[PDB]
Amino acid sequence: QPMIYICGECHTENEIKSRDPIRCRECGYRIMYKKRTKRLVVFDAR
Amino acid sequence: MIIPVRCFTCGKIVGNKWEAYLGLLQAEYTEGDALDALGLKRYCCRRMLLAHVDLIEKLLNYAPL
Amino acid sequence: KTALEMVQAAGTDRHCVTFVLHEEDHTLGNSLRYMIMKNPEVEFCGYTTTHPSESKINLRIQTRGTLPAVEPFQRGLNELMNVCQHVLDKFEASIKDYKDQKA
Amino acid sequence: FVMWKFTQSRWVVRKEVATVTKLCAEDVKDFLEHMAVVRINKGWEFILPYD
Amino acid sequence: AASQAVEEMRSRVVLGEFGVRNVHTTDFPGNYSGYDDAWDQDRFEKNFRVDVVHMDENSLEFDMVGIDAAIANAFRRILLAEVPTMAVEKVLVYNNTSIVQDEILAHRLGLIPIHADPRLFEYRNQGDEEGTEIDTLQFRLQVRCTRNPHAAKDSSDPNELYVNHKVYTRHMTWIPLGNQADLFPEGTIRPVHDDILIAQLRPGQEIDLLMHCVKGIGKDHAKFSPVATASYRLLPDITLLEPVEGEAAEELSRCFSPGVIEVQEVQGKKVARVANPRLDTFSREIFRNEKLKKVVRLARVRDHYIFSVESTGVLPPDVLVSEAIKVLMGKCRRFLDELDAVQ
Ligand SMILES: [Zn+2]
Ligand SMILES: [Zn+2]
Repeated sequence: QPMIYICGECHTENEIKSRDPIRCRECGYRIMYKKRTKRLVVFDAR
Repeated sequence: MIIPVRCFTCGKIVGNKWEAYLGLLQAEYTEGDALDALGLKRYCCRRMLLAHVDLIEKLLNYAPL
Repeated sequence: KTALEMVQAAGTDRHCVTFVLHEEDHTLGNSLRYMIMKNPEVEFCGYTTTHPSESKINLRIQTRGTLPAVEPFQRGLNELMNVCQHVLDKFEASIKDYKDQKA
Repeated sequence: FVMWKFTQSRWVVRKEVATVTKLCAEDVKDFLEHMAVVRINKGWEFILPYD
Repeated sequence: AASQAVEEMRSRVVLGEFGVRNVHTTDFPGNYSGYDDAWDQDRFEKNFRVDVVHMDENSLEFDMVGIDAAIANAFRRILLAEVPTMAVEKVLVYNNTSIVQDEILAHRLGLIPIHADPRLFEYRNQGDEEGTEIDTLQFRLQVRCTRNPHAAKDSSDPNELYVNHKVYTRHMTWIPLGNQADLFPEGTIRPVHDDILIAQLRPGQEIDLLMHCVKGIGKDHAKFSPVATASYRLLPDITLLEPVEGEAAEELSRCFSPGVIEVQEVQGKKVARVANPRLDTFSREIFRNEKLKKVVRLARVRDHYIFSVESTGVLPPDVLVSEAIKVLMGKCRRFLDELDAVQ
């Protein structure tokens, strides 16, 4: 199951599995955010 | 952060008059005559445009991209 | 369930009545108060808002003689409706002939 | 380009410089403030008189 | 005399140096001795009139004469709150990567006026979040910002570097439901202003969402108000107690609005007169001049209301005034029907 993250400066989609040291290809930066969900969200204009 | 769409007090549409306002500032116009040319008669919309700070581009400079 | 009558006391005297109007505010209350105060048979007409949170108003009608205080209410409503119809017609005529003379 | 325009004419239009140089507004403002002042109804004038 | 004072009290609203006087409406039966202020439908129909003075798109100005303060205020409040319109309520978000937060973006989208005619729809029932063809509209907003494939080496301005970096409201596309495509000709359903800046983007960021618009009144939320500003003011009538001439007449022309007081040379000397009292805004600068305080009498005509209605562009203001009057009629009819049902 492809778990995808975005690093803080490359902003490239990195697929890392469990228990992997947090890094990124073509960088060495170690802040790895999670992508936005695909589920629909309903908002109120109020 | 960004220019509000509506004026707070009266409710006149002021969101669409922002960038054109900047054009009048990119031109030679002063603040008062530019506001007059934009059609903001009552002082509430003049306060809306005059006192607004455009923080959206400064924040976008820190956007992921 | 919108407008409910409430008599002055348990004796059910028709001279002093309170009409509770629901989902209403100062618009209809003030217009109706103005239109019903002009009735010569009303000693005291007055509307109040029970609380700004809830949308209801209390109009109070107190007549002079033996009027049931519901007849002035209906008369005021009818007069307000007729006035609104007349002003609508006049405003439409003014708009129409202004447009016609513009062209 | 700004200095060449000032050599050609004493008055420089900020919008024309922005259009020609394709630069942002604040960079053009920084360029002009170093050598020019704002004259209303005339644009930007060279800060010093013709010597 | 006493009769003149009574007439001024019941007809004029005088503005003093420190406060206004005769502000309450007083023409009621039994209030005055020599006057029969009982309601007379024929007299009201005779005296009342409407005169349109200026009317362009999204702006109307008209004088109503013979009506009272209560009915004028009722019309103003109905225009401000009780006129139903079309506006965004529901926002369904698919992958909003923009810097603008989702709730802030939804709030901004709600405030955008919609050119749809509210009379052709109905109020959505309680619940029923799905919405049907009759009582909702759908607007698709899908903007993906990306770098311009062809740009200058420097390209300091974001316009040259980027495309779709400013999400204008023209990107909103109406998505017809059911037979709404046939009922509404193309171009009728759209955002009113077409130039409102919704958000600002950078390459990679995307805004994809759907908007459900439902009918609503301005009382529920201010985004439903059709009029930008619906107000009324009493028609001024500046009067000169004694004839003012000389340079003091020019001082008079400078104390009031530029276009209200005019000076004329009847015999080679300047004398001032009231030209257009409508144009005055009552800055009350005549009170600064000590000598000129006692020569003028600023006043408002009680039963002359100049209405200014500046709309947001949902529909022309004349239809707005007609709808306000019809809403007042509908309230009266609803309460009459309730009273008839009770009895
Ligand atoms: Zn990286
Ligand atoms: Zn305003």
